[PDB]
Amino acid sequence: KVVKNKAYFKRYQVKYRRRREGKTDYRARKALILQDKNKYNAQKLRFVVRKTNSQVICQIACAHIEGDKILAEAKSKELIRYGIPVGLKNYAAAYATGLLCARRFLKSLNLDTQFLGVEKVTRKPIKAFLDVGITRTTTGNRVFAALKGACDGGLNIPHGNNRFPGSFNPEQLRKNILGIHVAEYMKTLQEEDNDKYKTHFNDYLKNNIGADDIEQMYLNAHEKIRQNPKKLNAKLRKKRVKEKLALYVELQ
Amino acid sequence: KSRGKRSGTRYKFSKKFRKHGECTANKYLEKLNYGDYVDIVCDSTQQKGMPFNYYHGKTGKIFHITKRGVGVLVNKRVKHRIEQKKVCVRIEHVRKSRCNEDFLLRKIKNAELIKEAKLKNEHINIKRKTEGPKPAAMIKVPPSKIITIEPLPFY
Amino acid sequence: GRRPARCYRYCKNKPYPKSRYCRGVPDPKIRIYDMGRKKADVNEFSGVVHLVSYEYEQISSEALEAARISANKYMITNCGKDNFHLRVRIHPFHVLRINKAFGKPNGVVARVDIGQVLLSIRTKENFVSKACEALRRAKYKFPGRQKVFVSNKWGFTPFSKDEYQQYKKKGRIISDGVSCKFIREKGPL
Amino acid sequence: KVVFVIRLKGVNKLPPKVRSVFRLLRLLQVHNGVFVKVNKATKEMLKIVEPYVTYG
Amino acid sequence: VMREIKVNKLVLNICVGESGDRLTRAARVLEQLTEQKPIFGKCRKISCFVTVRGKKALEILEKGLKRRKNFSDTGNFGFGIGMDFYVHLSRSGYRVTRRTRRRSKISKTHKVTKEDAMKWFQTK
RNA sequence: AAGAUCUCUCAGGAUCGCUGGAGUUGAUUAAUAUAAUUUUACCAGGUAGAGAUAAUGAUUAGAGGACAGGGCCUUGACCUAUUCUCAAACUCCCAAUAGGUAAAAAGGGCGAAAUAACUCAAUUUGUAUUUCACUCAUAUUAAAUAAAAUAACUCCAAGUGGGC
RNA sequence: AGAACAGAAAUCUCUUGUAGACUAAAAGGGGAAAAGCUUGUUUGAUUUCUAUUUUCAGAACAAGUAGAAAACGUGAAAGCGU
RNA sequence: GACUCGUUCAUACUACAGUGGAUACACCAGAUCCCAUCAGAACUCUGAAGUUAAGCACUGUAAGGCUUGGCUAGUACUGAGGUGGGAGACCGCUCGGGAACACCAGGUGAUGAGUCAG
Repeated sequence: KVVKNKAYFKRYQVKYRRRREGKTDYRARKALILQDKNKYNAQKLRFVVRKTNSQVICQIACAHIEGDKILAEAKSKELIRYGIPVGLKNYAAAYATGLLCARRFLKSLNLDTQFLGVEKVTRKPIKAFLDVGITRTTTGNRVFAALKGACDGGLNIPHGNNRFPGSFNPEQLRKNILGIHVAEYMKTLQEEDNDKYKTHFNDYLKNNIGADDIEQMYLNAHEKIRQNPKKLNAKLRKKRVKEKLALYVELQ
Repeated sequence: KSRGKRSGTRYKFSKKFRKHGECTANKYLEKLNYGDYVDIVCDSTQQKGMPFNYYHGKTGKIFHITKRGVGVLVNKRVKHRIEQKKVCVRIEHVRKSRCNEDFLLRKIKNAELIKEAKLKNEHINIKRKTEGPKPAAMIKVPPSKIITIEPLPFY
Repeated sequence: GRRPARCYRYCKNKPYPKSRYCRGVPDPKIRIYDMGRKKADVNEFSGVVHLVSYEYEQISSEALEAARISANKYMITNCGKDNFHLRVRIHPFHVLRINKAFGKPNGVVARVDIGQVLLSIRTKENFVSKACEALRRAKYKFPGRQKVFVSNKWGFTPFSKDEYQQYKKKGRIISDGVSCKFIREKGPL
Repeated sequence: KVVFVIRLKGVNKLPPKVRSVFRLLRLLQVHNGVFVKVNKATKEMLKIVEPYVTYG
Repeated sequence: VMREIKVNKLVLNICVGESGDRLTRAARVLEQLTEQKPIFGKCRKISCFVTVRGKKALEILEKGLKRRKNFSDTGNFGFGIGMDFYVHLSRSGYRVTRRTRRRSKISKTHKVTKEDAMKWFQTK
């Protein structure tokens, strides 16, 4: 039979618009939202990170019945203002992006001077919870870098070490947030071939950042950021049908 | 013969057409304070905290709250006597009631109206109207617009 | 063999159909259903008569079969097989059960409500009295009260004869086997 | 606005709601009369006991 | 234009339908033919295959060459030689079906079609 | 009263129910408690009904189409739009009746101040309690109506548990 | 709808696929980024104690529901697991 | 204009079309490392060479569906009354309450919080 029967439309129940679109999980969201119900006005602030192809977006979110309120929000293309012009999709960039969001949030609260957090790379603070945001929580994913930046900033988001590189290497994490592997790949590609090196990291070449310089630039920026955060109608359609019908009768 | 836990619940606990699928996320946010009134409406997208048949469609005061549980004082008719029963349910089935809200709204509206009236020393019947008989009135009907009727013949 | 049938004039007890729970029923007596010139176009005929229920009668499956055979034979003797179609417009579907504890299945039956057609004849205008007479012969084979009627419809349609002609005139009505499809002006051609 | 209601019917064989309404209405002994304030609520209660009372 | 029909997947099947060894030998033949490890069927292991992409796939297709009737409706095809072949074709944007955030249907006028696929095969 | 639960139990018994006496408490202030009642709010429903072209199961017919047997053709199957009649143990939809919760003073308001080992990031972020304030209808009574307190409640005990 | 052997079944591929599958077992409920299927890690199928629901005398057992005090299991984490 | 989080959970769907891409989304470029496999397809990571073709947005269709409203119909049904009618089956009256499918007409979204770009 024809599967796209009238009956098939008629029975159908759609899944929720955001799930249908594919942005949200819902199962994760419902679990994430709920606080223990005898607690009152504890709103369980989520640190939401979504990784768009261009750039990673970090927001502080609070669930309410007429929809989520965002308190602080940062996008990777702000790092340009802080001296990083390039690499805005990168892991390094994501660590920076997270950190920027946390500092701006604290500044808004006026608790920037209350907690200056972790200096460089190795009362109780305000608390938040990392969002998965539909990407797999596979080891070395970008969200964990963002989480680390937030944490190093000042926010307390409980975490394991498991999904940083290796099953633990803190030195590798330090290299990675600095960007040392990206530089290594640049050196490696240049050694391999000059055409491939220039064609690939073309924007980097234009801006004029040597591989060696990337860590310095990111470090300088990182230090700077911590210091200083039309429709028709029925009568009309009726007409349109009449006109179309007359023309169709003549035409063929 | 048998009378087990979900006995005779077929159509009652089943969802309406196009209303299958998990409890909406928003629904966990709703506020419950002690002594708030609360309906007990069964679901079946959740299995834990499902209440026995009788407390479907009943409504009572919240007396106790846990991590996801809510204690509800419900009246039950047992032969010659109502007695109070503490039904522990989970949040998915407990729904914030509206019956209370009518009275609460009335209090707010009354308070404002009373304050203004009393300030002017204008005596006032704040209590509910409770629809009286229809008062007398004078009505213009055009003598050309009136229609006259008869019962129809049979066919 | 069968019960004498004075038992079943009263149609109390719930319906109770041939079904997965019940199983095991003997066959319905009537498998014939419609008869006559069954393939005839809606254009050819235009007269229609009905034999219509009034009691709330049960109607035996065997009685129904007999009534149908009687009706048919009367038309065939009178106007022959070019000129009508006899459509039984009821069915048995309810099981009756008897003892030799709870009963065992034994027969099937039809349970019409008041004011429902039992037997319908589609035919040509010259032959409507003949068809009426056939239905009149049929009525003596049913329990309970029934009246014979004729209609102002084209027969096997919702439409009145005049309406049918009017629609046919302005091309809004398509003959589609048995009866007629009304054009409702929807989507592309 | 007002309605005088006269009861018409014995004590025996009375439905339980009807008996309750009668008690509130205040017509017990079988030819008892009382005035009742027409409203909505009173009229509905009166409707329940209707086959047992004349009024006007 | 951007609408270029290309190979999207190449799948190579060998089935003996029986127990090990002969199945293993087939897998070794497949492996030698192209490097990637085979994977196997069921239990009512029964059969073997491997998938290919890119330059490797093009080489296998090219050796394959040495008919109009038997293309799919959907715009894919295979042929027989012992060994079986199936060639899966698409324009780019095939990613829209599988990419995890947005998984969704490609447009009808962007699906391959039989006639275009045949025309490409003669052309190639 | 001939209900109910348990019973080597079905002619019994126990224990509840339903009854009398005794007593206290409370009312005795046209009242608040309260009511086999309605009202206004507010719910919860899936039975009568209704449906088959909404799903599942039945179930009678033809019409128009692009796969199987035989010689454009025949029997079809198979589709597509239709059609006749249907279901305690089918359900898109769905009454009436019946049922629940609501209708303020030991309370509620909007404030302050206290207290805690709880809460929260938060000695003030809440919670909850407590203490003070200010003040809510009441000369018909925060909707009617009420031989509405002849009420509550406790004790001791009866008969009854074949019914129609 | 396609692809040696290859047929109605064999595997492989693409398209269509709101459940027509599967969910230990009756039958009814419930379930599609799962409750299903596949994979990883595990043993909370733990100890102690309440408030209680069902039948009901508002006794018992039994089967649950909601917690608490422990100790843990898993997950990145919220969580979830008696 | 666009985005991120959402809300109502089909007026939001589906099917076939057209129209749109400053910045944005995206497709798209690549595989050294983290990572992931049968397969860089996915996933992950690293890019920014191309492109509106798709996704996506917007609009269209005597569209299907969904959704309001009429109309079906005071029909079906029903609470209470009746020393009513009917041999029976069942059916009226008095005080009340009152549907459904089909059909026909309209409609095809609305919106909270935060951000970027002229």
